[PDB]
Amino acid sequence: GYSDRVQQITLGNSTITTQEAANAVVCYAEWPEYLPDVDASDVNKTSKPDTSVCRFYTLDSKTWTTGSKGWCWKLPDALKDMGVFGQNMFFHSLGRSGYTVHVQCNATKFHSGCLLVVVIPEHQLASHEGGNVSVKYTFTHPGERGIDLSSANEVGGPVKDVLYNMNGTLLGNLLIFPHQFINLRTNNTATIVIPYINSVPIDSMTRHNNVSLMVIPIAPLTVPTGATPSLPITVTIAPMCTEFSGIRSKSIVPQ
Amino acid sequence: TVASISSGPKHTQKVPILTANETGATMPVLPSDSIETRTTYMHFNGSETDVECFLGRAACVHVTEIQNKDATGIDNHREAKLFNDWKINLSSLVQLRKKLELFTYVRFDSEYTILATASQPDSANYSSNLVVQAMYVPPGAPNPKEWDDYTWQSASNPSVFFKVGDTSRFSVPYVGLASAYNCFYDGYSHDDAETQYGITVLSHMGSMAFRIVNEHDEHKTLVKIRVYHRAKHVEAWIPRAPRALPYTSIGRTNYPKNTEPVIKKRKGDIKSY
Amino acid sequence: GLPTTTLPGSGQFLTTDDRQSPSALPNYEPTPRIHIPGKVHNLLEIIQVDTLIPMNNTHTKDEVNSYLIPLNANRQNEQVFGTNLFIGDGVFKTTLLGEIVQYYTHWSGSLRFSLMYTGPALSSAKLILAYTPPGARGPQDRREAMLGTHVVWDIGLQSTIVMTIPWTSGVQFRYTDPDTYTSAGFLSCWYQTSLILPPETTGQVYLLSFISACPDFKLRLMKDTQTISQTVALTE
Amino acid sequence: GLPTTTLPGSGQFLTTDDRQSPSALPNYEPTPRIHIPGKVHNLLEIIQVDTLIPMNNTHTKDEVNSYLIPLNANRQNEQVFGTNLFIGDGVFKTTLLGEIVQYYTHWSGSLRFSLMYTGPALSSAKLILAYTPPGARGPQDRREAMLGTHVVWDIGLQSTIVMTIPWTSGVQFRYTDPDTYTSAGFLSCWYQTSLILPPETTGQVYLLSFISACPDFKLRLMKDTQTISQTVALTE
Amino acid sequence: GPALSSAKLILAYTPPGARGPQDRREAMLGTHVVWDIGLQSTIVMTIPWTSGVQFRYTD
Amino acid sequence: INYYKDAASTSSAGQSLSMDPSKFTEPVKDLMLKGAPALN
Amino acid sequence: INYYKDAASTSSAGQSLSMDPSKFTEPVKDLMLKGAPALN
Ligand SMILES: Cc1cc(CCCCCCCOc2ccc(C3=N[C@@H](C)CO3)cc2)on1
Repeated sequence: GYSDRVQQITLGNSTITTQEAANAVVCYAEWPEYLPDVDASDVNKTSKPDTSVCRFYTLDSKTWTTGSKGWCWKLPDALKDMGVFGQNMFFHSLGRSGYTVHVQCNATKFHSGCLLVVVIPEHQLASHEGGNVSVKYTFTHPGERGIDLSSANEVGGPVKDVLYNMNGTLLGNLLIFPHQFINLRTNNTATIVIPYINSVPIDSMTRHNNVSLMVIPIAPLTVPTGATPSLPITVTIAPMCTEFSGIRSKSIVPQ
Repeated sequence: TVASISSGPKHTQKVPILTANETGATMPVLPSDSIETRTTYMHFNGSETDVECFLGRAACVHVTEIQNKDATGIDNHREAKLFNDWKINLSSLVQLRKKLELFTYVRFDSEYTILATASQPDSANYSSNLVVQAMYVPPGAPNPKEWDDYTWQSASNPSVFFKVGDTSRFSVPYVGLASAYNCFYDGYSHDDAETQYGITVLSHMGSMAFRIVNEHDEHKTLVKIRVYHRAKHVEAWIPRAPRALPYTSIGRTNYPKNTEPVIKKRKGDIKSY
Repeated sequence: GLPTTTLPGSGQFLTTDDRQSPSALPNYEPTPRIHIPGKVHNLLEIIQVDTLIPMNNTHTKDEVNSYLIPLNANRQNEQVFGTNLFIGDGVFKTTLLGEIVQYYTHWSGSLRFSLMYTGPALSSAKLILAYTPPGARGPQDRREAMLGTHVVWDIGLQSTIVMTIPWTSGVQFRYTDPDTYTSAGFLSCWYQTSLILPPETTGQVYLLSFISACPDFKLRLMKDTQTISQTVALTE
Repeated sequence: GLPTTTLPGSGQFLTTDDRQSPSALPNYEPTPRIHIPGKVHNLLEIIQVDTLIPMNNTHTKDEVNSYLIPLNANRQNEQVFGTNLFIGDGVFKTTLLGEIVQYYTHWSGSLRFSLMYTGPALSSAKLILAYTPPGARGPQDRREAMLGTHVVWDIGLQSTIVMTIPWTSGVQFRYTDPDTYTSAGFLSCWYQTSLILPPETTGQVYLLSFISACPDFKLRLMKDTQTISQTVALTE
Repeated sequence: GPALSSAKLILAYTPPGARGPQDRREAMLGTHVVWDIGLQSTIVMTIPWTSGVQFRYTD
Repeated sequence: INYYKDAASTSSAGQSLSMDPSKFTEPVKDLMLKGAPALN
Repeated sequence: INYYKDAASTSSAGQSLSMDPSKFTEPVKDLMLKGAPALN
């Protein structure tokens, strides 16, 4: 009586149940694991807070309306302030982590709409100015708020044009990245497990984000007659196999 | 190898063509799941689509130019093209760039070919064979100031001398600092409020300096350098969506404003053929 | 001293030749490789992942909407969409498949075309997708369409339908770039019965459509893509 | 006559290639080698010998005094010295380590920083040395400093203290030449308790400081040093 | 609720030492279960014994 | 025959002949069998 | 393959792979053990 459909994920002191899942994606078919010695470089023993950092943090909720263009969060940024995960983050020189991402959106059998939930490794954004204008730090570190693709261009911020993925590629091809759809008629959640993907064994958690999670409405939300025209979307994310190394004074970052 | 097996009528409870794309999978459906097929063999291996093959041919990565002329009274050799210099990079020209950016991280050895041809714009006489010197000036090492500085001694820095009209060829191991080169980097060099964003900060690989060894003749001679790059021993990770809009800058993803629609509009209906 | 003779071609530079060269950095030790998920070995590996087709090409500036094929409730017998199968051009051209095919001169193989339905769960519909092999015109009505490769799709719990365009061909390779002799057919879709919405519901519903290549597929003779060009070298 | 083809690169002179050549002096017999103590095989052998760092760089012309770090009796909580760790520049630059690092482009490894105390034997002191890994600012007070790599040094019979800056890094190599992304941290030193001089004694005492590389160390990609240049050829 | 409705609730247990949470952000950092209302009508949350002292008074 | 000492100086590599699209086409956590229902 | 008769004409030598810093780092007459007191 197991269905692909019902699932439970327990991680730390927190549990999620979905009764309307559509399997789960594990990026590149690899599950998060700690850093092996053969791959290690820094000689420091690392710190593995385990259950105090590897639990589920639910970010603040978004509201899908008929005019929504899509939202974008960066990792580990989105979690920069969650509990002890965040403290560890500002206090060590280097850290590394994988995540379980669970995006939630329920409706009824009269609604229609379909969101794309995708994880993009190394999502370098484009400046809407063109040329070689850079995208300032603050703009690519929105924190739990994430970036709202239907917000206005700002100065020093990225471009927010959806048919171009914020980088000069077409929305249609985002499907080459680990992703899952939430089609109100099928699905009510999306779950993706992200292994740590980098060109170095461990890195800085503040100067470099290693994935952007993106939720994009593709088939517009259509509510039943005289229904309220909107649904909330909630994102809950859990660091998994986290390791921190090179402890010290506590980083100070712009803004 | 069979490309298609033989398959006949079906009346089952087992439907391989109904799936749920919401899952993120592309189910491996074949012609024989939905029509009646006959056996056929592949006769093919997919040899020429190997990434080593795809990135393994020489591509032009840079065209520069230097001239041989009397430096007498020149206050700025660099500025007179008495010796140009190139900030090594692999995204200045776009044919090869779009190919590499199909991947996120890439690792390979490089084979460089350098072709140098001469031009004599101002009606001339006898051209004495010019010899070009190509130095590798990695970051931290004195960079040439005049076309005949102590720098050109290049006692510790690899340099090649070849003749204009000829070609020079040598191969450099993968010089990246990390395990792969980042084709993309969503980071900064530090948490500064105004530091540049992108890979520009990861791309540091220094520059390469060219000059003519010959002193000047009576006329002036323009030498134009073309650098070709071939990846050998390629390793590529994490495929990405291909580049759709035009490029504007080395190292940023930025596209131009008021660009044009990249998807061709139908001449007719959705229903049109 | 061993006697030699040099042949025609000596001194040429062929960008496609593969030989040994002296290393400029004798004895240098590259950084160790660490493990990174996601390694690609063949472009054939990636063109089997499906991506969305902007089938609804009828707009005037690129929009998220050209990915949506609309469906109308209560129409009978009528046609949902049509397209030829020049995978290197037209709707296909910006898709990952289209985009890679363009790096090669010839292609052969089967294509997988699937449609995922997004209408309310309490609605229902039966569509017919038809592949018309080279030699006939794009079908003009379902009767015409239904006599070639087709699948009646019944919209249900299982949200997507995967249609295969089996390789139908005399010549074993076709050019990517639109050739006549080498042309592959048409793909059309019609109401089999009709879309029906539940009460309290209204308007258009949309289908999303994807394209990917079957394991069947072959691409050969690499060349340059018409999809990218430039007028001056970029700088930093 | 055997048929050949010459490739691109024929006739080039690459200063780094390694091939055979005819000897100009056929059959000549070199002088026998005799034994000489001191043979060097690797530059890695010598950068492990420690040499003095002109830490006290604050003078205006080079002097023996910039090797001396002064210490004041009776100060509490305060800071003895500070420096970043750009081994290819600044204090490090003229040291043997600094001087060799400059012949290479990349370095990786642990550094050994030691301090030898020279104050009267009847005095005493407790100092804290702190290494701050990349990512934070140079510490501004001991509280800040003590939260990173540190050693409380107790001045005793044993005159020197050897602090190691363990390799703390994401990227496995850093440039010698000052790079940001690639930067290595800061090194600071503060009074842990304070220097105390015996009676009949007065003034400043000094610490000498050395730097050498751990056996850990790697240097790669040789290049030319900014530390030497010239304007005309020398003559006899 | 009617069978054709849907809902997602979070239940949170806050162990001794902090105040009753004032908003979900605060609540979600302690023991919690996201409950998805479905066919299966009930959700069972456990308040695991979190305690220094091994017994507590009822009163 | 390599004429040169360093590995970078050797010619192009030889075909992976690796080929495994499943990391890209089927990264699902619970295995899907073709023919069995997608969602149970 | 050497094509030439004299030894000077051969290519570069091959890595010492000797490496022993102790003549430079520890030329002390009585052996010092790390961990034992420097001066007894
Ligand atoms: C004489 C002589 C001249 C030289 C040059 C040595 C080669 C050094 C160049 C190293 C390779 O450079 C790069 C630069 C960028 C990238 C890269 N940038 C990203 C888009 C992807 O890859 C890769 C290699 O050596 N000897």
